[PDB]
Amino acid sequence: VPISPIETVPVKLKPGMDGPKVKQWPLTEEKIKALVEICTEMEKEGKISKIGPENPYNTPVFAWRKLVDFRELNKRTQDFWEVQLGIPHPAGLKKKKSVTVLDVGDAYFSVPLDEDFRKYTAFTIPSINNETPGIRYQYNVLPQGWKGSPAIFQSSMTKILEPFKKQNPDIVIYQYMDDLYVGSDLEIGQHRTKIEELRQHLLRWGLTTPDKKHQKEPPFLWMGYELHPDKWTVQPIVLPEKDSWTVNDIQKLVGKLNWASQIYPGIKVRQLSKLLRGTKALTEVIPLTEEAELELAENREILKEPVHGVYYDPSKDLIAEIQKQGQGQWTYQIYQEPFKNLKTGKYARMRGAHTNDVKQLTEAVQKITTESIVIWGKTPKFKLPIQKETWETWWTEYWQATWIPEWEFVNTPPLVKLWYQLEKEPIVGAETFYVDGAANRETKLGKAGYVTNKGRQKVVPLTNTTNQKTELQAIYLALQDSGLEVNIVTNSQYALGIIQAQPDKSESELVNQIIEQLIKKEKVYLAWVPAHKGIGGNEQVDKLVSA
Amino acid sequence: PIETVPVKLKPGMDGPKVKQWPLTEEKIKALVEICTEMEKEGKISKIGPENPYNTPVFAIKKKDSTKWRKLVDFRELNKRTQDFWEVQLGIPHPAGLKKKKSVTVLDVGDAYFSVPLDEDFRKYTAFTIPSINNETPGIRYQYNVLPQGWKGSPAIFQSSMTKILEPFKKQNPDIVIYQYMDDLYVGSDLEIGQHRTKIEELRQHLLRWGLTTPGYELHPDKWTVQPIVLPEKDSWTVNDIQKLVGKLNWASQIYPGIKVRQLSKLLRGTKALTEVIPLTEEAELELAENREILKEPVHGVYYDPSKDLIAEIQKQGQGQWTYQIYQEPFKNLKTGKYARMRGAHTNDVKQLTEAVQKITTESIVIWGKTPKFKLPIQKETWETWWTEYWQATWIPEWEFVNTPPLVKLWYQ
DNA sequence: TTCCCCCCCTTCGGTGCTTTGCACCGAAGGGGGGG
Ligand SMILES: Cc1cc(/C=C/C#N)cc(C)c1Nc1ccnc(Nc2ccc(C#N)cc2)n1
Repeated sequence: VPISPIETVPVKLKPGMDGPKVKQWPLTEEKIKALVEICTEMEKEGKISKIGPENPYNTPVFAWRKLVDFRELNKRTQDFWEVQLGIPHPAGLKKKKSVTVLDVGDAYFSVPLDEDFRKYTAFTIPSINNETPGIRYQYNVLPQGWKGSPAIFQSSMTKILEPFKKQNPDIVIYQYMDDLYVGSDLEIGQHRTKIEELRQHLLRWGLTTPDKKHQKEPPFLWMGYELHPDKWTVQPIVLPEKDSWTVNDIQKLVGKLNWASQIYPGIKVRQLSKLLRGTKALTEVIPLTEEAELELAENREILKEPVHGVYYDPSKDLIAEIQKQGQGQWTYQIYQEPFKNLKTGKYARMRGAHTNDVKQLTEAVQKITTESIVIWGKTPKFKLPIQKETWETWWTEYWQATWIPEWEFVNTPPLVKLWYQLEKEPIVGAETFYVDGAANRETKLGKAGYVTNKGRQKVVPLTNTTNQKTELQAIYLALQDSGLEVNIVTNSQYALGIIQAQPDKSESELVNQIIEQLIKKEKVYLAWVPAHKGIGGNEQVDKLVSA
Repeated sequence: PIETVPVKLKPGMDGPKVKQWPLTEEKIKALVEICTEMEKEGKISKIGPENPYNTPVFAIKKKDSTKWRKLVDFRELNKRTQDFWEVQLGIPHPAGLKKKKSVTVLDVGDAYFSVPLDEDFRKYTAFTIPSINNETPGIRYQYNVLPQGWKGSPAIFQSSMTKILEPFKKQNPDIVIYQYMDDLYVGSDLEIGQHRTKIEELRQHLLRWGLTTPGYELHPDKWTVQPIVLPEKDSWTVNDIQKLVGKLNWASQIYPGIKVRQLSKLLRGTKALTEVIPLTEEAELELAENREILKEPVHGVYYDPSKDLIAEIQKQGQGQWTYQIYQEPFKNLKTGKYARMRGAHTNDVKQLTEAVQKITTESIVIWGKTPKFKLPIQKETWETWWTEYWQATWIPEWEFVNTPPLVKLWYQ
């Protein structure tokens, strides 16, 4: 009869399937014949027990100690629930006075399997150096290399540990890899008593936790961070300095910079990433330009001096500040006290072809809010370099709804402002152009022109252009030779959708020229009319471009 | 004990495997408190790692109530069990609920706690509570009793609800009864005081029958599909007639009789926008005829229950919105507008949330089939902020829109 | 020579619409931190 100090978790299979048979695989290195002896020891200690002819199984030896490979069986196992998917970030970690590491490597073989499911994890392979037909085998505990074993072990460990966590919540316990880390605010004078009590509690449930190495070894070098008692940094960053950069080298550099941008302020990688556009081969060498070299040197300049973040405190509130960097880059710092940051970050995503600065600030506060919710649970107080009047004037007249949490204006240029604004009424004393552009799909030829109310007319040809660009160039012509106050009439609403949004940067140079012109103007009014109706001077300019 | 109705998904379909969004610290503390309180009464049962299903869970509040409430997004489990509630145990939809003067909304959620869920189905209704920074594993539970927010819960509880409400239906045959989710809509033509007294009578009746319970009136008689009206001007310029021609060209798709050829007789030249134009009599006659058209009903509009309702929302500024519930584009089944409230400056997403709730409640009252929203908002902002001002027991289905809206043709 | 998670930056493709172009979007491959 077997024994069980903790509850078993039932496991099923995918219906209609049975147990597979697997070809022999090479064994381990430190053992080639000791499999029978270790199996006998396991049978003595109750983890393994012989059986009869239950059903056809055949499993290999993994290529430490012996490990049975259930890879073909793992395609028949029930699907499980993964426990931990998002890794904690060091910033949202409380400051513990002391920590202690215990070993739970062997405790993995002390969680009994399901009595109904024990008949499935059977090893059916004899020795190699000797000559035996084959013995029986089945796991009375959680097998190694099983699909559902880690989740079951984690759930059992949580169930065991919860009664201790109930009494004294100040002590935190984390299970990474195959160890246990215990943190407490108690000094080492009384930390050992709590450690001994925890060890006794784990022993009462049938688990022993002896460890000696890392009980006195901070930092801990976890997942890429350098957790200390009351600070955290990233693991040291290596920056290649080879003169010749391939595409893969640039990708590696930009990835490393993106990773390192979480604790070092003022890291910009926007210019470097542009070099990878249109090139996909790692054997192609891309020459470096001036802006890329300047930004690369700038990034290297921060990393020599080391800085360390501080640990979060739940008794205060956290403040997030945003600064601009040009070309669509923003850098934010989140801190619970000035000069003692909790986190830093950057945002440079180009959301859409045509956007302005206020929309970028709106998309940049969202990322900070979401990250704060995920990490700290509370939204921070924003301190944006924008004026409340500009924010109101933008968000009360924009169709998309949006919100910002409680935020305070801070004066640190470059400030974020809307460069130009159109007029909602026709201007008195402004010449009213009527523009049109036409294009042909066959000849790839187009004509863009305009007719004024005073009788002035102008037409220009274009090649390798489409109708949308011809209309945009017609608007460009209307804006070029005109006074400060301008009235324009266009029969296409795509250019209206572009201009009315009032962009500040575009991925097409024609729109960039259009904003460059509209900045110089004083008052601009654009109106839309339906074409093909002979409305106003639109018929005349349509005839001019079409003939 | 009582027999449990066998609830099974359609063959060839799996269960819900949706992840959960991160929550605020208070929406986790209150959630844990409420979940432990429900655990002490055997309402929810903890589950092990052998249950690979999950549904999102949020926390909300109620108007004039500081206590929090739990909410579970069954928007996918409802879809999976499409046959069960819709076919086997459907709920009739009266066509006379529109004509009532007043419609009141009541909560019957606690009446769903009595019926336990089927044993084979308890694994599908699994949810988890997350942790701040993911420091600790999320606490997982499953529903023991019948679950709120699920389509099949009313379909299963209607047999008992009919016995609950039969005496009131017989004694008061002038009041119409409708049930959707955990919401009970009662329609009457009485006055305010009599309606309030009758609502108190219904509350005490439900309490006496066994329901545990711990203004609120809507008036369908004040709803009307808004018509479009052409602009009226004492002084007419070239810009104004151009705008009118554009508006009538846009509206000619709705009404085939809209004419704009006579309107072009005043724009034969390249005249400036500011300059005035006297109005010819033929153009005035055609404009009056078009105004008369803009009051006639739309020809060819009918409601087909096979298709699904499509809603839209347009922000017109000044804290004002417009909406058009429809099935076929440019064939509006209903239109409307919504305005500000007592709050001087509250929020923009909150106003959108209230507009969505009003539109979907009206769509239930008129048709009983909730539409799908084309919300004009960033997806991340909506997903982050909707729960902070959302006070309802159920969730619609929304797809976000990223197009340039040139619609100034709804609010003047 | 695995595979997956997370993150980022391009590329690609099919919708949605302003119509065989153009904008937005998600998902696919590469690059980072680990198992
Ligand atoms: C994520 C985490 C990783 C490790 C480490 C795993 C590894 N390797 C160890 C622990 C105990 C935790 N969990 C928590 C929970 C709450 N506060 C803290 N703060 C805290 C973290 C590290 C140190 C240190 N040294 C001190 C305090 N840690």
